[PDB]
Amino acid sequence: DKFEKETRGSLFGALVHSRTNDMDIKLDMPPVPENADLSGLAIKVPQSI
Amino acid sequence: IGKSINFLHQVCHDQTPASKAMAVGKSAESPKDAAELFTDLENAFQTKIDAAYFDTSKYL
Amino acid sequence: LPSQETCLVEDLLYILIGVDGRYISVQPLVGRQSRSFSVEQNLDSSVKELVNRILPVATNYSTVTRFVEENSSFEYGQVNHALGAAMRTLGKEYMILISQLEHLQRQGLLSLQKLWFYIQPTLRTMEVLASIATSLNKGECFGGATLSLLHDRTFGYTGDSQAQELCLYLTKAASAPYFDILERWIYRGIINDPYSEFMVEEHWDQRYTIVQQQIPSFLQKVADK
Amino acid sequence: LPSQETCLVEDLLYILIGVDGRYISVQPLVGRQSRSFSVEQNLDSSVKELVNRILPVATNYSTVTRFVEENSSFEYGQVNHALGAAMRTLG
Amino acid sequence: ETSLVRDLLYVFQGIDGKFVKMCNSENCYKVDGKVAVSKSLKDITSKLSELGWLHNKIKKYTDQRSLDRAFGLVGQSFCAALHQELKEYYRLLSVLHSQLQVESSLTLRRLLVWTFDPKIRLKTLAALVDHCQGRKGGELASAVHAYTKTGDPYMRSLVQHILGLVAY
Repeated sequence: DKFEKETRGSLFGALVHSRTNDMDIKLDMPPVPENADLSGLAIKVPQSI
Repeated sequence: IGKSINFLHQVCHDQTPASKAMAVGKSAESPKDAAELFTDLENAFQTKIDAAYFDTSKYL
Repeated sequence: LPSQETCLVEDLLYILIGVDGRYISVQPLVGRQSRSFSVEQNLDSSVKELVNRILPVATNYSTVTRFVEENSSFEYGQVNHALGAAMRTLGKEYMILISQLEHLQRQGLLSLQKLWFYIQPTLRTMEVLASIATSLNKGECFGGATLSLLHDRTFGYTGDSQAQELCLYLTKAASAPYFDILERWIYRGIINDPYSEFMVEEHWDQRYTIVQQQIPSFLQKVADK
Repeated sequence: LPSQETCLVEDLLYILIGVDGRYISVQPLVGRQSRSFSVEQNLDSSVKELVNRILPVATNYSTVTRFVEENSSFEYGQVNHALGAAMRTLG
Repeated sequence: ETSLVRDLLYVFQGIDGKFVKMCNSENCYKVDGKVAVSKSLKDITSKLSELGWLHNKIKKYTDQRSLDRAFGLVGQSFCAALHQELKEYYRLLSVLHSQLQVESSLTLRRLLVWTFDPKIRLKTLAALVDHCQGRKGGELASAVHAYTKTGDPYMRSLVQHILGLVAY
């Protein structure tokens, strides 16, 4: 059940923005950061806690 | 363990070895595997077959 | 004529993700490391040099992705397959600022010099992943000796914050397999993997075959232990 | 193209309880034991995915018809008439 | 452009769409006789090509069983797995139509990558079935376990769900 809820929520991993059981949510990436225009950017790095 | 249950069928009984606590176990197991994520047990599965093994061998 | 200047900007972003152009032609080479891309020449000598300046930056990514997304998938399942799948995971998050960049387009609002200034920190970031891809292909390292190069690398480099952060992260997710088979060997006493990763390779008082070619990534004193 | 798309949705809802559609022709083969459906010549080329809704309602009626035939006429109170009532509750 | 966006929904939903690909094998490549189009559409057709092909590989095994009582056991608990990860292949297909029909609405590089995480999930599931066409018990239980010996916990979990259900 944990696998199903997690999978169903993440829309097969195609949502990396939050988990929700919604099939009518628009898939949007966050707008360009504040300081991007100053610092450029580099790749984002995630964590485990 | 499957050979030994057949030797008390040459003694003829419908008894699950010794106690009826072996019988409760079948009922407990079927929900416990069903409720899980999709995962089967198998490091714990070999642990209660010891407790089944010593039971049906001394009893036979 | 000024439209051809934005058209070369949009064409570059497909080179950048490592696929075929719209007017920038792709050479075939096998074992390629830098395949030549022939640009559409432009009529003013200054906008064409700018696209040649960004051009190794798109090339060096596209190559080091193309073979680690497949070479890893061929592997037997050692720690380096866990490493090599983790580069593909990291290549997911690369594609988010590029997919957001084209989101800002529906007319020209970018230039070539803004493209390079946006990826300027990220070009040091991909090329320190290029040197991992290069060594592991030269040796064709087995799983004990990958981690032995890789250890020293995330602890012999400093040059960018977000770069050291990743090369720790992904070596720590390749060391985590290795550490777990250590715990199965130092607590239970079993040793099971497709291909052995340790010095010990079981079967007088001989019971082991020992080598110094697959020793732990850390100094040889812990390997004796 | 979207106008035909919402149409074949609508028309499917009428078909689904094992009843006559609008542009979907149903003909009983042997006494309502089998019924072949004939989808309209579509102006989109989702024709293969239309037939992947045909086979769900294909296997629909041949449950329903069989058991309304069992429990009303065969007169076996034991099981047949009783289970026909059960499957009617799942209907 | 946008016609191809409604077209790419249909080999995911089944097989074929707007312009026929003429094969349920090999790789499910665009056939439409349009080459005076740009070559980068062509590169997105070759991504799509192994998306639609990897979908039609999952249909073959559960439809070759065409539910039979002979090996009613273990063969069909694996098909129930194949049905549960199909349903989800359709579930990201539906948030992609909800983007299409709004009451960007056209694809980008976003979904171009998004699709490939299901490809590598469904590839894990292609690798479990190419190994064993057999329906015989304990032969499928030795088939899916040889993919749980491998490195990387990412697909290991995916094969644990199947090995837990093959075992059930």
